[PDB]
Amino acid sequence: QSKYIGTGHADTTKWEWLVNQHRDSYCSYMGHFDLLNYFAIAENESKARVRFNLMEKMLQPCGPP
Amino acid sequence: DMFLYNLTLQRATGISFAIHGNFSGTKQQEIVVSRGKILELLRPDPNTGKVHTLLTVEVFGVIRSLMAFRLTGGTKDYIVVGSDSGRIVILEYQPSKNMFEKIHQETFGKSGCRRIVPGQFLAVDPKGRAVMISAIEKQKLVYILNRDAAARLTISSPLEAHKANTLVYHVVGVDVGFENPMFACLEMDYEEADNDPTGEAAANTQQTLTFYELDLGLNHVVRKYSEPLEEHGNFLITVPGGSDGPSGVLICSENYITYKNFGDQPDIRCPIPRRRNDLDDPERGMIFVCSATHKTKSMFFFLAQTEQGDIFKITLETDEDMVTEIRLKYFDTVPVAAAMCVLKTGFLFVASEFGNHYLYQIAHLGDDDEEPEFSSAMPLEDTFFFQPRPLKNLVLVDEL
Amino acid sequence: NAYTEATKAQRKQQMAEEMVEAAGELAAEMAAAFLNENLPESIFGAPKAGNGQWASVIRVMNPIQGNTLDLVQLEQNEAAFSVAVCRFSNTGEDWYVLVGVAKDLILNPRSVAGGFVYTYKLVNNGEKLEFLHKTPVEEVPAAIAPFQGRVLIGVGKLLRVYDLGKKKLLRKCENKHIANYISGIQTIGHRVIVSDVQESFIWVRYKRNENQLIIFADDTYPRWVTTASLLDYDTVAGADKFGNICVVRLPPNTNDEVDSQKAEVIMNYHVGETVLSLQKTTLIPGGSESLVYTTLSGGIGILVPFTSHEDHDFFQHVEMHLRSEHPPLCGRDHLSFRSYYFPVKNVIDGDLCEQFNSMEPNKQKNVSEELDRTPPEVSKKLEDIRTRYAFDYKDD
Amino acid sequence: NLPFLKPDDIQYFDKLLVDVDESTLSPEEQKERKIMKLLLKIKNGTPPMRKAALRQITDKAREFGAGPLFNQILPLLMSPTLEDQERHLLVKVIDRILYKLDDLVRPYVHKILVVIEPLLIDEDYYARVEGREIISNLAKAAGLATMISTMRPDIDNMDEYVRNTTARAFAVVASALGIPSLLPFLKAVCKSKKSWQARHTGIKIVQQIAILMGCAILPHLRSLVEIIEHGLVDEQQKVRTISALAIAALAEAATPYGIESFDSVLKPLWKGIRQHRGKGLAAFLKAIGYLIPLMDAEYANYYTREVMLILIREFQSPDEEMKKIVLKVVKQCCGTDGVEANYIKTEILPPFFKHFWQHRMALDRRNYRQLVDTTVELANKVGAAEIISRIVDDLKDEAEQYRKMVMETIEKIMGNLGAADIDHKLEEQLIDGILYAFQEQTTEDSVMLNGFGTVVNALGKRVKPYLPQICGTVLWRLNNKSAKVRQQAADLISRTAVVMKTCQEEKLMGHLGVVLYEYLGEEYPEVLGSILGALKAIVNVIGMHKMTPPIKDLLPRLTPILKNRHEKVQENCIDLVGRIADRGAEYVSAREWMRICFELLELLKAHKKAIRRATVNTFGYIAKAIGPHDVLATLLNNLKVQERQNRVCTTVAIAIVAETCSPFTVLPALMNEYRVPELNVQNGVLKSLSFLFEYIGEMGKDYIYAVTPLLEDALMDRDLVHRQTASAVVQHMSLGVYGFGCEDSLNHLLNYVWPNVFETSPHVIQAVMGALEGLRVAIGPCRMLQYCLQGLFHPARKVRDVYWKIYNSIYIGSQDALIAHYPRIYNDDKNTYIRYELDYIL
Amino acid sequence: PDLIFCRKQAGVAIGRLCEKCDGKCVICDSYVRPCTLVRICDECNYGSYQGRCVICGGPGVSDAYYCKECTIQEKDRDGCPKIVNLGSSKTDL
Ligand SMILES: CC[C@H](O)[C@@H](C)[C@H]1O[C@@H]1C[C@H](C)/C=C/C=C(\C)[C@H]1OC(=O)C[C@H](O)CC[C@@](C)(O)[C@@H](OC(C)=O)/C=C/[C@@H]1C
Ligand SMILES: [Zn+2]
Ligand SMILES: [Zn+2]
Ligand SMILES: [Zn+2]
Repeated sequence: QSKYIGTGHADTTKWEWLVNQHRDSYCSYMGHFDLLNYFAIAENESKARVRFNLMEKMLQPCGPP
Repeated sequence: DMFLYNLTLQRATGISFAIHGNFSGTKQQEIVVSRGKILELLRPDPNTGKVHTLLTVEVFGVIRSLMAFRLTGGTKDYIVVGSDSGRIVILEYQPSKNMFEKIHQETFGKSGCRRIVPGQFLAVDPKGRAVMISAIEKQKLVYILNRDAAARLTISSPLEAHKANTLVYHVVGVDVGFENPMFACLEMDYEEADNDPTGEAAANTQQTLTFYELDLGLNHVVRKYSEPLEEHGNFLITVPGGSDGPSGVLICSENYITYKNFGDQPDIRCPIPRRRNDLDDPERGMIFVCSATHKTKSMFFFLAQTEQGDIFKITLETDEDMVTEIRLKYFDTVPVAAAMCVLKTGFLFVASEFGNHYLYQIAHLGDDDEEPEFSSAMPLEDTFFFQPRPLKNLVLVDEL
Repeated sequence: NAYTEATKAQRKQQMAEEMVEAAGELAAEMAAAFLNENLPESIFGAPKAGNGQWASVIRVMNPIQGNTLDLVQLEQNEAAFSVAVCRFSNTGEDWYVLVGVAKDLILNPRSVAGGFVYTYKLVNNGEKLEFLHKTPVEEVPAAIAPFQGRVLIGVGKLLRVYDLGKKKLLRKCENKHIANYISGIQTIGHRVIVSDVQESFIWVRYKRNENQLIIFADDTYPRWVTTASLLDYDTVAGADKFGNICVVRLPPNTNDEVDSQKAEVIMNYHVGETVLSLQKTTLIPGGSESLVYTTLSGGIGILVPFTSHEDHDFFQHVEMHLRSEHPPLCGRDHLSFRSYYFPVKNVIDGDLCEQFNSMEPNKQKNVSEELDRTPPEVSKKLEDIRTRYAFDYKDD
Repeated sequence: NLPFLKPDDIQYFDKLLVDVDESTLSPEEQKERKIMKLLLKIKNGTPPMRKAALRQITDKAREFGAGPLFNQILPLLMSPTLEDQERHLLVKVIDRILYKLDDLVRPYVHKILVVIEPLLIDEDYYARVEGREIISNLAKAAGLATMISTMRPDIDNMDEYVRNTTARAFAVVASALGIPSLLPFLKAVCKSKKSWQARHTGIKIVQQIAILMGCAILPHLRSLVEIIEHGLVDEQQKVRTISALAIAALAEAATPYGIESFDSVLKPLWKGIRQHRGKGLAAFLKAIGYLIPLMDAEYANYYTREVMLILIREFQSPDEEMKKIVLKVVKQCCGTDGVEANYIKTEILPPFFKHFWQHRMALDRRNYRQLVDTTVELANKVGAAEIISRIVDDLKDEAEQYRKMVMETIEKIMGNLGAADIDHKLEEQLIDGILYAFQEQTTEDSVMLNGFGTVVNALGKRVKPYLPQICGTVLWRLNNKSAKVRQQAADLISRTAVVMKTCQEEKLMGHLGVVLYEYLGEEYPEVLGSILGALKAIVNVIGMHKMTPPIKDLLPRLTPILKNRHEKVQENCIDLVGRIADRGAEYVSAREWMRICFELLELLKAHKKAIRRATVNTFGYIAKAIGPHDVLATLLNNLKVQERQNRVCTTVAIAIVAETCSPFTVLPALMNEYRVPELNVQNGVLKSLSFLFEYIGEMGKDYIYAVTPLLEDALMDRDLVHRQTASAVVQHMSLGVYGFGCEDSLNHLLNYVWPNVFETSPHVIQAVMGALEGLRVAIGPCRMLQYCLQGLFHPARKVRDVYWKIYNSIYIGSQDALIAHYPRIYNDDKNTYIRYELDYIL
Repeated sequence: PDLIFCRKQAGVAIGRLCEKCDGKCVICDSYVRPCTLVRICDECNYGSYQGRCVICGGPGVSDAYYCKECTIQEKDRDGCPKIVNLGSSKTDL
């Protein structure tokens, strides 16, 4: 379980948990087509640019610890 | 009690992926498109100029990547599909039965559009000897493709190419002339960014164009090359190599395009031309949304569309075995497409990211006219400017 | 990320003025060609700018032809998200058009400066909009519904009962115990169903004596709702941002006086494409009611109720058989796919069932004989659903 | 510490048995002790020691140098007492040390090859794989010019052995560095004027490149062919022969693509066909045989017609290699789409069956296989009857082996094409030669059995006129007393019963039925098994009333055979009892069925899986015929007596009855057994419930509310095992009812499984975790995350361990589904914790 | 003793089962509903271990199958399930 990214333990901070679920969420946006469609419709941006911003968000989705 | 029964009346019309090739095994070129949950095979007629839907099949999954390949000496293109399953599938269309025959299906991970389970990215060796399926982060797998004596395609065991704490913007197979297969990809390591309470490690952390090599003789994959890029890029383009043109990749980036073949090849960049008097906010950048590629025994070129729908014809001048300059030229303007396919007999398929789809006929290659042709060697510092004009290189032949 | 026609005009004019500033005198000619030509935005794209900019327009259009009857160009940074046409109990039979608008909406990070609610007179039997008043409000109102001679408006997490005034819309009631944000609201003759953006549906009753909105039920699961429709006085069918569809039902013996009722879910089903419209309607004259839905990928589907338990067991066994004899093409597990976020509850995948006609003849013979039938019988029984609820044009 | 040493390991690890301080006595290059331990830790040791010493010897690979490494490794790889797995480990460590030492291995390259190259010809296929592997890794470590300069002097060596192994080694390095890297070496050596042995060795390098590379040649095929094509006109016969053989190898590896690359080779070959004899002509003909399938239709007609004369001439060659080569070539030509069947029927078949179908060809096994397979492949194109007719009359030969050959040939032919091609005369000839060839058998040739059953089943209803004669011969054969021919005849009956039913000869199957019934007292177990198989084969197609041994008499005769120790007799007997149970239904006492049932119960624990399946199925049939009430009481009584040791079979029986008959019948009783105060029977009914729900799977969707209170009081702590197996019941119910709308009941049991989340005994806590995963898939990850959110940030650490563990189980499974269930957590000052995208509203 | 799963990347090698363990699931030892075919890694299926039983390491007579319960829980999607002993070397039985 330690080798599986996203797994947690007792000494897991809240920042680690929410950066894990943030990256998971962004990857799911990349995956499910109609989700990326809804997002690309909300903010008037093409699918490519929305995926690009979602990839730039992967470095630090929330902020430094 | 209330039990229900679902039925579809009008299947999904938007297109998420589109590839072209000889899927019927004949001289005819067909287009396989993914509408998300439905895989569809279309055949544009070079006579009437209409697109007919040959086949439509519900896959009951989330299609995340779609690629076609061909073995050496082959006459028929297969279909590799990266799905939300933990499995990779290679399919073959059968004209006599009008159905996709699942040739291979290999399992490796768990289901769902996961973060570290491959399926999101799919890049194949341009000679058909290996395929690489990869996730958004960490895990990357490569299968070796080889036919048996009965000419039936056979798959190998997966070779691991994992790299912890690494994000993949895009993967693209590099055209090497029957050398060891090369998979170039954009990576970004966040291990430093995750351990810096100041946030300075987040900045200055630039993506790295990395070349993965499949040692066919040693049967393993090694991170052969890796160099950081100047600015973040969104996707890559396979530059035809071997006998046809020089090997390498075209990295598309915000306001720039960079041919960066590895070895003694110097990085060649060209700024993205902007329309004359953009009513847009100048603070906003500009990227390409998709790219088509046409390869001829004589020449080759590319078609790269911007966020505004500007299709440019990108040509590369070459000397000896090295590239000299990147020559862009304003081709035309179509709606923002999610995929483009340049077919023989002069036809361009434009699957718009939203709304109706289009099929044009190529009347002129884009040259022989008096429009400005931009080069990477042209000095400026300021970008190039051009005038958006009505359709003069294409003619609308069909609209879906 | 849009300019309105006026703002676009000012930035084009201003850009001409900046353009003349260069010493050069062909600037006036370049400005002749530039100002004269407004490129078609349908093909050459629409000029986009600003992270906080918007563009909203109200339109009165006749559905018979393609003509637009009235056009209302709103301000620059105003963004309409709700609209309704209804009468008011305090006024006569005059039709009014309420439009919920937002001021300086910035998303990612979410921050709103204000909101408005336009009121229009809709005179000339629905052919022109006459400005009445523009009632401001603090948060964006993304929900407007006619309710008992008045209008329910959902501003932020606050569901308010509104009445019409000659100067502004008077706030007659308010409820602020709603969790996150109001995306939509639909009301039966007595009750109020509100769609929380993240916390599923909530069931509210309006006490007429005190103008009090008492929350008397909610859901046990969180649901990112996109749209819904009231199937009856107790059940609601709702869509999902993640492409799911559900039917949630109140306990049978309930009254709106009690509190904290847990609404049980009687249907879960992952469609696989994000649904944005559910509607209970009859597709053809003489047929039965079906639950037609649309999707974000340009698809039209239907949900169809069973008439007897025998058919339920039949189509269910068909589903089980085809799940093994005709597995999904891309290695996915069908039962897991339809159970993407919630396990399937009382839905049979007819798209999988109709693939019975695509299997090999030996598999059709095996699956049919396992049901003590023949392949043509199975095919006809599958066509019966479309004959009853959809389109069948066979004429004997 | 040191692991165990074997007697043959003393020769290689002797200097570790004496303890000396390494620093005190540390002569430079006497640190071998170090590597010794590592090597001794890899060959003999546990996986952790092997990986640890592996990484240790790879990190210090540069520091140790290639000298000590190979000087100490090669003797181990040379030891005759070396196991195959140990050799595999030595191969892996050889690779992992070769990767570090890039250039250092060059001066030792030769010293490696003289130890490794023999492995390329070892009988062990895996040893050859390992040799090729380490030669490849050596070719990547050192340079291409290093391997070339190391192996070049052995090219023109006078011994054929070193030339052969050298050519194979060059093929291996060609696979390691790619064909283009070694193209110029072959282009130079294949035209060397120094000696013919050099060009012969290089051409052998081309051939072995073909065999080894296989289909990966196609891009470089014209390069290799253009490099090698000159060897067909050299004055040396050996280089012409090996050149043609390498052309044939390239054609075989390129199949079916790549006809263009052999263009410049088509005319020479053909020309040589007219001016070469001996084994060089054999090599040329072999190349033609592997080249013709690669061609198009018209050119296959032209070329095949252009070589068929010399081929027919060589049909009668005294050499054996020539006969086998030209036979393979005939198969290859007549497999091509361009060679029409009329041409083969006119110019090929008469000399083929004249010269190749002799009695001397049926004696050699290789000639046997080649001729039979080639003949069937002929039948696949020229027609069935056209081949069968030419060899039917030979079914009446005095030599039994010839009858075996023609019988097998006709068997495979009719098995492939069928009987529609056969006229009446060839039909009666078939039945004649098959009857005669089957009557005079010296042994029990299974080929005659497969031929008989295959031709009978192929003719189908066309065999009706012959069934009296056939059944007479089968009866006479059945009473021959050579036990194996009784077995064989019973097998034939079992294979032709279905065709006997479709021929309106039910009474004949009646005579066979009573004759087989009068043989159940057989002592030889295999023969008895074949008898029971034939009986089962007749019962399945015949009506229950037309059985000449009536079931009223037949079944009680089968009841004692269930005690037979042989597995075949058990399987066939049980299967027959089950056919009578499902179809015959009645005709036996309910007490008699019962007696059978409890005879069969122990056979649920049988060692062979087939017997278990048969026992389960027949137990289901007899449980359907009898009814659950009477049998279930005796099983419930058997759960208490002989407990723990032999109750598992009774549990399986209870689940079986609960499946064939609705569990509405047996579940209430099972409830009644739970009430009694004795505790071990409580575990009995709990275990039986777990296996019951796991077995019935989906049928439990309508039987959960009934077992809810039992799992309530049982699941609430009475006994630790009670909660264990009760959680197991929850898991099996959850997995079996998954996807059938039972979220209320399972969600209710969750509130009682959850109190047991905190427990220390491993078995019960793993049962609880399994129940939580089953409830995760059947209820949904949303509810599980809801229950799991409280203790994820609980102040206590002992709670955070368990709740984080559960959250890991729910995260690994359905990670993409959790995106829709993560609660909103508002951002603080330093970070942004809100997913704004999901808050978008259109 | 101390037995553990291989958990490496499974390949194209089909797992086998001996006559004693012909109907068991490799993970949970359940005999009910053998569902999905078992794949094993290349190292666990090599040389002397080719065709050997996945459970006990004896001579394999049939193919190994994950039970249906494991397939539902995606327990087939983990690593290679060949049981290895962390004490016995590669020569040991
Ligand atoms: C308490 C639970 C434990 O697992 C327990 C039973 C084990 O300690 C015993 C030990 C003995 C030696 C194990 C006995 C196992 C059986 C009788 C299973 O038969 C087979 O595998 C045979 C075949 O492969 C499938 C036959 C089937 C289709 O009829 C199959 O039907 C279904 C629906 O699954 C029956 C399976 C039953 C349980
Ligand atoms: Zn075993
Ligand atoms: Zn393994
Ligand atoms: Zn299992």
